[PDB]
Amino acid sequence: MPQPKTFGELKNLPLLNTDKPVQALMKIADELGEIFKFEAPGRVTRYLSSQRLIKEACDESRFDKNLSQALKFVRDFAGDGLATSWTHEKNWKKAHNILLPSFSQQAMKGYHAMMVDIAVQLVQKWERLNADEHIEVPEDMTRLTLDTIGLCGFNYRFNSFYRDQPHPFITSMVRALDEAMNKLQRANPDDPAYDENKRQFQEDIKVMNDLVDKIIADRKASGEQSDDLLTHMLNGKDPETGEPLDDENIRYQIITFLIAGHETTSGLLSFALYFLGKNPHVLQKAAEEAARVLVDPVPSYKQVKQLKYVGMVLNEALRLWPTAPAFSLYAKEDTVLGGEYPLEKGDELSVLIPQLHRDKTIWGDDVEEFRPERFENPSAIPQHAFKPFGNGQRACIGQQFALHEATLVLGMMLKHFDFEDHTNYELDIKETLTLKPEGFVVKAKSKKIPL
Amino acid sequence: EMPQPKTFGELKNLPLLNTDKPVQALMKIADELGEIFKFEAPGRVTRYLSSQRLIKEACDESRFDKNLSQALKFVRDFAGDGLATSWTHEKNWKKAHNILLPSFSQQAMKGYHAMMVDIAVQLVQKWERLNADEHIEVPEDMTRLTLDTIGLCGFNYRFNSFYRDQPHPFITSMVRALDEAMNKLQRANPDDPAYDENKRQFQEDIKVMNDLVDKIIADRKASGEQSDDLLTHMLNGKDPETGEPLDDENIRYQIITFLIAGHETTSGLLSFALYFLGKNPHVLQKAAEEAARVLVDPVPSYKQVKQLKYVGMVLNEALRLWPTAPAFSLYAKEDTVLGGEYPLEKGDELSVLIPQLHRDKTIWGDDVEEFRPERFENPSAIPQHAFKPFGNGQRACIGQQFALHEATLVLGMMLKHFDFEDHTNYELDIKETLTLKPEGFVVKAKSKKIPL
Ligand code: HEM
Ligand code: HEM
Repeated sequence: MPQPKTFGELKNLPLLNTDKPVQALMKIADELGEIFKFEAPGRVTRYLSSQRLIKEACDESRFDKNLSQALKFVRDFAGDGLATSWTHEKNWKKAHNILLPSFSQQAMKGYHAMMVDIAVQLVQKWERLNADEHIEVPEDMTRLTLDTIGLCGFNYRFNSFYRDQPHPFITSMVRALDEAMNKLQRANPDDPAYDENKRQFQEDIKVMNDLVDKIIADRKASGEQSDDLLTHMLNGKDPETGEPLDDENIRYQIITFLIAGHETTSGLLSFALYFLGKNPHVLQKAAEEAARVLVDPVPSYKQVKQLKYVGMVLNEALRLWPTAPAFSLYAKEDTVLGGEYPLEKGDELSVLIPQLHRDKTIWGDDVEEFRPERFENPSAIPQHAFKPFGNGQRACIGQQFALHEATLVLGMMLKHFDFEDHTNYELDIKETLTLKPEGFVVKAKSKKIPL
Repeated sequence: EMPQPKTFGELKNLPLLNTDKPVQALMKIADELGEIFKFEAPGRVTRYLSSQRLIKEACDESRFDKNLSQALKFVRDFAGDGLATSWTHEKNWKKAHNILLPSFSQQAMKGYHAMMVDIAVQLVQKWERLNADEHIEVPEDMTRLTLDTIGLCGFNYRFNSFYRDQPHPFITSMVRALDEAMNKLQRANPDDPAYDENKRQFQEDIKVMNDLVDKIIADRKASGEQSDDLLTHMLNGKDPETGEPLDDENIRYQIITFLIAGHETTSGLLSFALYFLGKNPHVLQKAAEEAARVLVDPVPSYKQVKQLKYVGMVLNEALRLWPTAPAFSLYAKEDTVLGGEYPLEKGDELSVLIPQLHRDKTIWGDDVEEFRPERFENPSAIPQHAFKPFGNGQRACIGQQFALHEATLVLGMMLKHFDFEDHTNYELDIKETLTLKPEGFVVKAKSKKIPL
């Protein structure tokens, strides 16, 4: 098995002590090919980049989801919510079976009006800018995604478009996430220099718990029904066990939806806008469809489904820069990968999604080009070639939500504005637990079509 | 011989006005001493008038003209020779007055109505989107509304106050400049080194205001675009005599002036009206009934606002009790005798104590402290010069029709869309700056769930 340079006891870990480790790992995959071992003190994984090997890794009879160290640190505040649970934990399957119907394509009809509410706020914000002003794209997309998941998730208004400083919940959550990510690159975590970090982390957990627990207790005392995930979780019983989720787990799911959904979806929107700005022919076609389809003052659910080319633009953005760029698996039993590489029970694999998505044997030689027409016939894409939403029963439960949100909002953005890159921005991909184009800014020129 | 409260050696009457609520203190002195009293401080002197009898003489423009109070003189450092801080004799006063009058008529409000609705909808949506425990800071939100409305109607510029915690830098500088000008009134040793930073900041703030407004004027002139705003009217309007428009510098001073003169007075009014409606359930029910009956469309039309008669009366009664620009100052143009009793010399100052005028029991009856909008039901029955919240004559508020159209629209919409409750049992605290407002007034709104 190929492997990058080791540095004594540190092994390969110094190669990930960099602001952009996924990008560095893509460069290693370029050098070493479809599979390479990566060792850190007390752990080992194997990074996979080819569809050939990844299709085996996605065999659920042979491999199951592993909790990466990142996910283990996020569990300190996401608990046994869906994303940070082992498949064999009772609350994983229970929450999965209760929630799956609230996340179907059908269920998006019920969330659509709340998604529209926030999308209109975003458009109105941009319509109201003066000639001298510009848009901070990822910052505004994140205000939108957070507010949308707040409203659809538990009928709560963070009111991000009314503030300079976010709602305290948002500040704590973002800072909690940031700390969990920082712990991955922290060699002496019990050194006194991290006492303040630990104190702040605990304060932030309490801020998130107190708000979400209060909203759950308020809802239960009032008896009111809403079109939100909270109502579904309070009323739902798991078909298998016959049991509903307990209040603590419900809190963890709410926190989980916010964490799992906000930056991934924000990143996607930002990357799509960036690529449209770089590809005028693609832009013209997307904007033509938006104008033809979105004939009403606000989009209907059905109209969003008819934005086919906008959908293709978003898939092509996820091809190039899948915003949750890696997931981790373990071997359920001893097995041989690719007819060549023996693995033992418990051995870890890591899927490098951006590298999968550039497999020339699948996509052709033009893998760096932005061409949404690649997705024109989706039944022609081989199985396990395109995995921005992970795999199998542990795939993104929020896939339909994300894509409905992104299509709606991108359609509306294209219908209402022309966008200019006033700065000749050079793409800078910031890595947190997700990917986004840092510092991406534009100016909008309104088409003056009312809402 | 003129009443005067007790004097204390060189300090004169100044030890009796040791307060940041001088208008309220002066009302108590008027209660004791009556319709007219002299008030001396070291190095100044004026005569406070409280009766309609005397104030009607003071409002004789052949005998008295507007005086620039010390407050107005400090405001002139950044409002320049705009309308509010000019002497009636300054060439730019008469020139600007004649150019701008048609842009402020009742008829002209038809052209501003859509922009006023735009900001009013943003206010209503902000309140609709609050979570249940949240509350409203009334004067703060009313000021966001009035500032943004004058920005949009004045020079088609969006301060976007409902998108922010910290205001647009222009607003921050303007508010801080106003605050400094007010602070100078109570400053002994103004050239002490401890005020160097104040002076530096004041100059920075003037530059911030001038640079933005000058830029917007130059942008407008380069683009050639016409708008429904005061800036378009000032660029095109010509003085009949000279054939000239206002120059670019004066246009800037008028823009700064509209913001200063209009924002807090109108915001105060709205805030006082809401406060009084909360204290008078009978009156509230009647106002809200009219709002529901009149405002039958998803947004108000201009004609509907004109039909909000009782809402208009509520606002006039709020201006009766707490006129938000509470004083104006006059000087004697020539030697003259006031009220057949009090000789005045050329240049002598009078100050109209408007809240005290508005409590003249010989005019309004004994119930002057009650909030009764029905007092205004037949406005032809109110004696001349009895009700002056917008000042007097040619130097009266040019923005009167604007203010009242704004306030009526917004109060109608507020009553249509929400019930309000005072979750704190707030005690009225009337802060005095250049204007009056109910400081700290907070409420919770319960939506009626009527869409926009
Ligand atoms: C473009 C947007 C998004 C992308 C790219 C994305 C990607 C992913 C990926 C790759 C996984 C699997 C992770 C693993 O195997 O360890 C996942 C899981 C998950 N995602 Fe997303 N996601 C997106 C949006 C959302 C949204 C909007 C929500 C919720 C509203 C959400 C909720 C979840 C949840 C709950 C899981 C865990 C599911 C389970 O294991 O049962 N995601 N997502
Ligand atoms: C309830 C709201 C308002 C009240 C109570 C009010 C009151 C007054 C008063 C009492 C004066 C005379 C000051 C003096 O004699 O020294 C005045 C002048 C003025 N007001 Fe207002 N005002 C209001 C709203 C506005 C608005 C909205 C604007 C502009 C859009 C405005 C612009 C002016 C101007 C330019 C003057 C100076 C007029 C001149 O001397 O030629 N006011 N106002």
